[PDB]
Amino acid sequence: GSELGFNEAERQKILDSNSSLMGNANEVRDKFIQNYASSLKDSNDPQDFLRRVQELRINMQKNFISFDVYYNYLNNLVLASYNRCKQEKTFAESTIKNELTLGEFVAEISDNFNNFMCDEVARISDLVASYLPREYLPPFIDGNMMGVAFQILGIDDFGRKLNEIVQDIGTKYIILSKNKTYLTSLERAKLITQLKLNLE
Amino acid sequence: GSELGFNEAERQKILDSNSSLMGNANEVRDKFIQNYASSLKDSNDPQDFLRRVQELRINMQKNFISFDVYYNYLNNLVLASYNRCKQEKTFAESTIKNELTLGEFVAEISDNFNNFMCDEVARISDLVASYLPREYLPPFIDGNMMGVAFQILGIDDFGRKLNEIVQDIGTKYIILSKNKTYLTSLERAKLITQLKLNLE
Amino acid sequence: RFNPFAYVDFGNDVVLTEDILSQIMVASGGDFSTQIFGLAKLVFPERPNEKDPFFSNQARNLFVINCNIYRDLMWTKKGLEFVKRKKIIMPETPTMFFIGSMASGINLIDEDTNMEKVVSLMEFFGGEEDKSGDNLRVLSPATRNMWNSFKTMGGARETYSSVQGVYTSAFAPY
Amino acid sequence: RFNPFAYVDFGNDVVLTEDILSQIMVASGGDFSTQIFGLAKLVFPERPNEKDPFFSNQARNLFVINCNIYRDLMWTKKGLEFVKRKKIIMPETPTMFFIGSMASGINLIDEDTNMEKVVSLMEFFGGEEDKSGDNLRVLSPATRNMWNSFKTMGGARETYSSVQGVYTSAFAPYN
Repeated sequence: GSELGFNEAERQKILDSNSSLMGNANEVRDKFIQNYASSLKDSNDPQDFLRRVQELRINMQKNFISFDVYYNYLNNLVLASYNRCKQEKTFAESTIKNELTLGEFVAEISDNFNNFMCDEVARISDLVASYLPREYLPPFIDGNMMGVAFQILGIDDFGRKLNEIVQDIGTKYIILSKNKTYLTSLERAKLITQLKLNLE
Repeated sequence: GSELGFNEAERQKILDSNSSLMGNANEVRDKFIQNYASSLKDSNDPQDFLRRVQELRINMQKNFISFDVYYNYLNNLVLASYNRCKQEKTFAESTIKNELTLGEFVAEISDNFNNFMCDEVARISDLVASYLPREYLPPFIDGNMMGVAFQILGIDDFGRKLNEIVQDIGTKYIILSKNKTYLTSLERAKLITQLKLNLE
Repeated sequence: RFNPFAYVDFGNDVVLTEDILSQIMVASGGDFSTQIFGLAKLVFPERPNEKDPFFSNQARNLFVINCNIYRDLMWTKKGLEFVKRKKIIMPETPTMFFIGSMASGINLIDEDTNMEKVVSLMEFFGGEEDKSGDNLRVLSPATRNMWNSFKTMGGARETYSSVQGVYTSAFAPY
Repeated sequence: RFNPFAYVDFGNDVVLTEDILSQIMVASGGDFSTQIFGLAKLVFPERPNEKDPFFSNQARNLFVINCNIYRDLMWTKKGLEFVKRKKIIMPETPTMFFIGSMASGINLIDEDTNMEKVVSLMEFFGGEEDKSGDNLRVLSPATRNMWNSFKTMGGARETYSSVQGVYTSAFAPYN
């Protein structure tokens, strides 16, 4: 079982193989936001703010900034991650005869799949949300300007796409882990008894 | 610009940079179909054919065959192709002030984007549809068995995803080509007159 | 008096860029690709409960294909020259009735009898009636792409008439 | 008497494999992730010509977050020990009324006054009532992931109340 557990070397291979797509997204975001977004603070009024946000969106495009590459990158990661973990799990199931040892490998493979994917999703999601930079918001900023600004910048749409990836990661993790994080109904009924919880 | 026109080398780099996912896909298909699908021809009734199709689906997954990988590959291609062609087009528009020369470069870039993407989509689409192998249908195959089999094998669902990719390619080609393939209303009314077409 | 195709942009009449398109029964969209896939989903909605989603999916594809065939023949120079030469009969503005009728194929004046006939898409575009390949070549790359996929899926020998049946029934109100 | 959560599989009762899953107001799906995002779409449908889609998209995310918080607290061993320890009040089977009520936060017994109180999610999970960080750590990776995304978007200071309003609106049939 030397090479199993979706270890750091295997996770680094997948990150390396998709590293080109990202470039230095953080550097690109920081350079872009410094150059094009500061004027948002001086918006004369609500209408003017939204107008400046649309201009910021047009400037993102002119700078080849699109969240489509970030969504593809995450899709690439889930597929390669799931593929490797599924190979490791099935290989472990065919070769490991110690049933407790097998369960430990299954838990480690699936845990590392789950945390690998969730951490990259969080990193990409934070990057995307930061294209509405809070330090440059105007002092009269309210919730409806913020919402519409999220829509204009494509951040709202990216958030919807995240639902699909998160749901997909969730199903794949449920498969890889055989759901062992969560109790059976009988195990749960017994723990509620032992814990002396009175529910409802 | 000696490097403009989305040339063979630029297309080849995108193919090379993405062919890791599509390693020997045609050979994977041919060996899988050879080794697992031939018994479809000996199906005994429509309901037995569909149960064998469901087993074929199960064996696809056991053999790590997933159309999700092919859909990701096409998304990777569209985004890399569009990025490169957008880079070339914007460069040509800022450096080539002869309108005739520029229009020729714009048409070549966008034509090559369109044919490159359409050719790859057709290659993937044919591959996916070939997982319902013609050489092995039972002699009583009808349209309803065929339709359900396309659904069971994931081929129908892939066809739906192709709608999204084809639409995206279409919009991107309209942007890259400036729609110059198609006539203006006035040019069209003129050509209809000149051709003495009497329509309706 | 309403015709959804009156609001579909078939030609090159408005400047369409990234800038303009990102700000952007009648389908939404600024470009023909977006508009026509949107209209196809209005004509062939997705119903979650399925009695043959494949046939309905493939009929929606055939709708997009027919609309693209109309655009390629009637809104390009080489298309309109081809329509003149082959004596193809198509309207100046498409209607739901006309697009519905394309299920049967291309209306043209026969070369020998000089009478109007209909040639199926399968024969006319890349088939028995197109052995020089001249007809298929007039179509754009996207139209040829979708037609290739369709012949491989809904256009298969066993499924075709059932797809045409599902297609035709959405045009009954015309 | 109909409860859609009665048809959501919170626990580990069904054998779920790729093979089984390939064959597949109640949401369809054989696994918790599919079912809960499906149910979120029934409660917060995607309206075609909807005004401000951001608030409803983020209210829909909040629904998924609240349901995952319930599952992590009530359907894991360490979650149930945390619920006992913290004197958190949650039902044995969630209801639409209860999930709507999580918009205000976590119901628990105040240790000082021994009276029931509500602590906002923002304070309770990673917030000022969780400087320890232990509350956030009892949640699963997906729940923390979604909760992180939410705080950068719908839960931002300007929009949170609007999102909560849209969220609570969907539960008007139940209050």
